[PDB]
Amino acid sequence: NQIWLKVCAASDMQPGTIRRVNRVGAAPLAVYRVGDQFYATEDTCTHGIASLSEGTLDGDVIECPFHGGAFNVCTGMPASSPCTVPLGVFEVEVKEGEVYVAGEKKLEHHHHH
Ligand code: FES
Ligand code: NA
Repeated sequence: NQIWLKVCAASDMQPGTIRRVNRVGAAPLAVYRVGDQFYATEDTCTHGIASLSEGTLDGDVIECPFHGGAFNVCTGMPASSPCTVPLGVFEVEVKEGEVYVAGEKKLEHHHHH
């Protein structure tokens, strides 16, 4: 909502490509161009800690490079074994021809007694 991370020009991403987005002190994101639409998840495969931005898109499915598990990039839901834990999904907006991913940070929670 408030936090947006500038990735690159929309024209800098060919369809079927992934860009990794690093966040100082937080988990990296993967931004995917599927044809003419943009999606984002956590970059880190929930199964065995691989970088999904080093994988292969097959339409709207990201194939993990380590064990060939896979996720739907739109839903974050597992699409191939051995993946069982869904990815966090992040909103992506193109603003003035530039790709931004939501920082979906400001997750804030106090000590309960
Ligand atoms: S690390 Fe991704 S499928 Fe195992
Ligand atoms: Na495939």
